[PDB]
Amino acid sequence: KNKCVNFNFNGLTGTGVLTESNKKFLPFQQFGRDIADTTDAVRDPQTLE
Amino acid sequence: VTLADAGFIKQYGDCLGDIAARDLICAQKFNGLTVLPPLLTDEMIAQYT
Ligand SMILES: *[C@@H]1O[C@H](CO)[C@@H](O)[C@H](O)[C@H]1NC(C)=O
Repeated sequence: KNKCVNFNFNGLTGTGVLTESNKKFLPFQQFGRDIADTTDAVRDPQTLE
Repeated sequence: VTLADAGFIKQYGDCLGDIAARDLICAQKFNGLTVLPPLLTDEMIAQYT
């Protein structure tokens, strides 16, 4: 976290910084999408944060 | 007159995390669209006026 990386979650490849969100995802949700139809949040599958 | 931006210092302290979901300006910047600042300030115009 807080470092620049080539992430992949579940096949959602990309490049970015990752950080501990405060976004109150309801328990069924896994992604947030930005206005631009581009993912901006993900719930880690091994450790649900 | 109420403005979406004027080039007024975006430093990712605001634009990364919470506000990236709502501020039009953060989304533009994160997608490679930059508002540039005017050469004269709203003080410098007030001096000429
Ligand atoms: C991953 O494996 C460890 C044990 O090897 C376990 O603690 C953990 O629950 C596993 N991941 C998930 C999402 O259950």
